[PDB]
Amino acid sequence: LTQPASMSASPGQSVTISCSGTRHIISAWFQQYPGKPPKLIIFDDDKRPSGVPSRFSASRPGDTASLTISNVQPEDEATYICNTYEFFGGGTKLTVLSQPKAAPSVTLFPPSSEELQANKATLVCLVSDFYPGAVTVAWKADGSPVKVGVETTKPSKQSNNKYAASSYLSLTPEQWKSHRSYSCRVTHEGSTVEKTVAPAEC
Amino acid sequence: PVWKDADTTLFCASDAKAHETEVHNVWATHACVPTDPNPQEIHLENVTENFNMWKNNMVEQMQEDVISLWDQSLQPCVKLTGGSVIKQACPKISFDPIPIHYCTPAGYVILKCNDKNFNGTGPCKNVSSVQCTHGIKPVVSTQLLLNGSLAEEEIIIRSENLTNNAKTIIVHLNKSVEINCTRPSNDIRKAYCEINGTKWNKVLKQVTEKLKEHFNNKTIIFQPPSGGDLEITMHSFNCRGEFFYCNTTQLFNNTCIGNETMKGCNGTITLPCKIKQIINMWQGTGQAMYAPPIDGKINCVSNITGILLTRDGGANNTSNETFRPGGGNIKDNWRSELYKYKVVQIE
Amino acid sequence: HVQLVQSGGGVKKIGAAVRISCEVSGYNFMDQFINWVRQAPGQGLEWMGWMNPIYGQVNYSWRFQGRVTMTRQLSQDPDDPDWGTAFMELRGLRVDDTAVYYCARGPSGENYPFHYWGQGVRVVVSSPSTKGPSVFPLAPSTAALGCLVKDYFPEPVTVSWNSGALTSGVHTFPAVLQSSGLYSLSSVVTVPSSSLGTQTYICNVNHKPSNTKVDKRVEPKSC
Ligand SMILES: *[C@@H]1O[C@H](CO)[C@@H](O)[C@H](O)[C@H]1NC(C)=O
Ligand SMILES: *[C@@H]1O[C@H](CO)[C@@H](O)[C@H](O)[C@H]1NC(C)=O
Ligand SMILES: *[C@@H]1O[C@H](CO)[C@@H](O)[C@H](O)[C@H]1NC(C)=O
Ligand SMILES: *[C@@H]1O[C@H](CO)[C@@H](O)[C@H](O)[C@H]1NC(C)=O
Ligand SMILES: *[C@@H]1O[C@H](CO)[C@@H](O)[C@H](O)[C@H]1NC(C)=O
Ligand SMILES: *[C@@H]1O[C@H](CO)[C@@H](O)[C@H](O)[C@H]1NC(C)=O
Ligand SMILES: *[C@@H]1O[C@H](CO)[C@@H](O)[C@H](O)[C@H]1NC(C)=O
Ligand SMILES: *[C@@H]1O[C@H](CO)[C@@H](O)[C@H](O)[C@H]1NC(C)=O
Ligand SMILES: *[C@@H]1O[C@H](CO)[C@@H](O)[C@H](O)[C@H]1NC(C)=O
Ligand SMILES: *[C@@H]1O[C@H](CO)[C@@H](O)[C@H](O)[C@H]1NC(C)=O
Ligand SMILES: *[C@@H]1O[C@H](CO)[C@@H](O)[C@H](O)[C@H]1NC(C)=O
Repeated sequence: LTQPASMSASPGQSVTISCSGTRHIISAWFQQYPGKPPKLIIFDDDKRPSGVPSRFSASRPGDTASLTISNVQPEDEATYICNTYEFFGGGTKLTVLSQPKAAPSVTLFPPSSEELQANKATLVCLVSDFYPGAVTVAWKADGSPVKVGVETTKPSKQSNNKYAASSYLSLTPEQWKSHRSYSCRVTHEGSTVEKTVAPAEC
Repeated sequence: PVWKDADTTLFCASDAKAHETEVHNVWATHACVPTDPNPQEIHLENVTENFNMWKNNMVEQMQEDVISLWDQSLQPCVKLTGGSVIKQACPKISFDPIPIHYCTPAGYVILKCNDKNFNGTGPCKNVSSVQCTHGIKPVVSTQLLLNGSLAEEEIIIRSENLTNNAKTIIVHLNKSVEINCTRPSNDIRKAYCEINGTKWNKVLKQVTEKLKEHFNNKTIIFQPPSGGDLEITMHSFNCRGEFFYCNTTQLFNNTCIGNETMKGCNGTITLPCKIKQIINMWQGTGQAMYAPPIDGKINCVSNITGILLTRDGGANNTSNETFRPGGGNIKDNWRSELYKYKVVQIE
Repeated sequence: HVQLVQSGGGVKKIGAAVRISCEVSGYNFMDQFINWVRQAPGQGLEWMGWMNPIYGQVNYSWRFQGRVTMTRQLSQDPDDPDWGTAFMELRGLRVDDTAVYYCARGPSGENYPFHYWGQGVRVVVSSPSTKGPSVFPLAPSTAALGCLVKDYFPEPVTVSWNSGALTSGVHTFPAVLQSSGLYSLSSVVTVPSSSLGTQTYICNVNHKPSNTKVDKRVEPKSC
């Protein structure tokens, strides 16, 4: 079961989350607020439980299950999860737009010379002031992806109701001084911003 | 001449001997009527019905009967269930299950599915009406169905939903496999079960190919139970009043059921067993302490006719399905024989 | 009604075992399987296994086989036999085991889908010893400069700029928990590029549990 990592809508609109896979299994839907347990909102393909708004509907003709939210309200800002038996989707974060969308500001810091003198190296990629709070962060060395040594935080709410995140890439000085370039790529709402640093320092 | 699906309290019939000391005979003498001397099965001309072995009240009713039978017949020396410590006489008894027929009262009948490849769930084409089921032995066991019926033609896989990992799987073999368990005369609690490894491994290969049919030709792997009480992690059964607990790891040796064949897996499979005196009560969360075994050879030869299995699940990023012996509870044993029958009301 | 109340979460050391309890009420404990589902922060729901209260039969996902164990405490007193408590134990904890763990059950008679959920308990797996942070400057190439606070335990650390004189455009990001069990964070301030070299910028980092007080000057460096 795969669903988009996030989704966006304005109040009064109708939105639809789609989950592929499902292997033609009955499937259910869950709504989950940050810091709370998930709550079932759809079971047996299209049945709600009591106390679930009638604006929620769902259908699964075959491989693809779909949840449709009509007359979107700000209370619908939450993560919606498709489920088949023990398998859950990645979860789609539905953001009800309460402010204009803001591109992420990305700052890439190379490892400091004082840390390099300590036989350590860390590359710091800060991401700030992006709305909605849905960002993917990737690391690249020269032209090849880098996955090891990467520690990335979950987006967290800022003061201005935008979002922030950070990503650290830990390397040895030997690896750091053996590549021409190092890049941090931040994707937000289908648009990617890339920052880069080269060991040739200035 | 129509009917509706309904549940009613059944009554049992048997060939019990009122003069026999055997405990099943004793219970059936007072709890059952003599077997129908003139049973009348009539074909329902061109009738298709809907059976569901996994939702059938005859199974629960048989379960309550076996609970009554065991509580009446098996007397432990000590019972420790809750805050209760009760001590009573514990003579060893004559224990050998006998077949029991289940019958509907007036106004009800039993529909029987006569399809040779009925899997227990869905529509049946060859429907007949009877007043009593055939005689079914109430064999209590785990991981392995013993002394039961066989599938007519092919190995049958029975499950409410094979894709639901919480639904247990009944494998209905078409060829019986002998399991011969012995506590030799002259440790008094050590025993063993002997199985023909050639015959069993060939049957297991057939079971593996049958499961392959249902799981998109995925690789079928067997593993021991992942945990639980000893009654379900071991093949536990009653032999002549003694509670045998046997280790079945050698019954699911994947390396002997491969297409490459060979390996020294064609000899006798010997399962180590222990005769236990402390048994967890099945009625309600308890412990029962019985007396040590009687002297001499304690032997039981049984027909392995079915396999209870549980599939792992959580797979996703894997290309194989893993199965472990065991089931959900003991009602599966009765489902394995009552899959053909279903009670309906005539009005 | 049907209630599932959880206990036994918190901070654990790398290695070690954690035990979580799910006390159930409102129904016969024997009649419903108990499932365990964990959720790492900002990730999806992951099923770990189920446990049948009849004989303790369990079913574990391959990700947790040989590391998880699900047991049950059944009711003893006959005037309250519907009561039951399920337990989950996860041994050999690593940092990537940090998650919120739920117990769940389905509708009456079935196991799926999970209609009822427990409140969930949080488990963090981190370092076994308190460690002081290392502070490094992040020099400017606008003009965003900062300080990197690296490999400290436990939380929190306080970061100020110029002893509280600098408060505009300051952003101290939430810390990250690395696989070493140590935390690390950063603090960046955006100051006019014309003040570089004219006004000094110093970050003041405090870590009370290790009594670490670091004042580090962030210089732009030649090139
Ligand atoms: C088995 O599962 C399938 C797939 O979800 C579903 O269509 C079917 O109704 C289920 N059958 C039973 C008997 O639960
Ligand atoms: C079944 O049997 C009847 C006679 O009882 C026959 O006339 C009929 O064609 C058959 N088929 C159906 C669907 O009734
Ligand atoms: C239906 O069952 C009856 C009763 O044994 C049998 O004579 C008949 O051949 C069966 N028909 C089929 C198609 O299985
Ligand atoms: C038992 O069934 C299997 C397939 O499930 C089949 O290949 C085999 O021939 C059957 N055995 C007999 C003796 O009919
Ligand atoms: C049993 O047969 C029915 C009818 O064809 C089918 O829907 C169901 O999936 C089968 N179940 C198994 C376990 O083979
Ligand atoms: C065991 O199965 C065989 C067929 O393989 C059958 O002839 C025999 O009667 C069965 N024995 C018992 C005790 O049911
Ligand atoms: C069962 O095993 C015992 C001990 O090996 C042996 O004496 C006996 O003949 C066996 N019974 C059968 C029916 O093979
Ligand atoms: C075991 O079974 C095989 C295959 O069925 C048969 O040829 C062999 O004689 C049996 N061995 C014994 C010792 O009964
Ligand atoms: C069952 O046998 C295996 C070896 O075949 C052994 O490792 C295992 O411990 C045994 N089971 C128990 C519960 O002792
Ligand atoms: C399976 O059988 C082979 C060959 O006899 C034996 O070497 C091996 O130990 C067995 N497998 C297990 C897991 O015990
Ligand atoms: C199966 O039946 C035979 C006699 O037919 C008996 O000796 C044996 O003990 C029975 N098995 C069980 C487990 O009751």
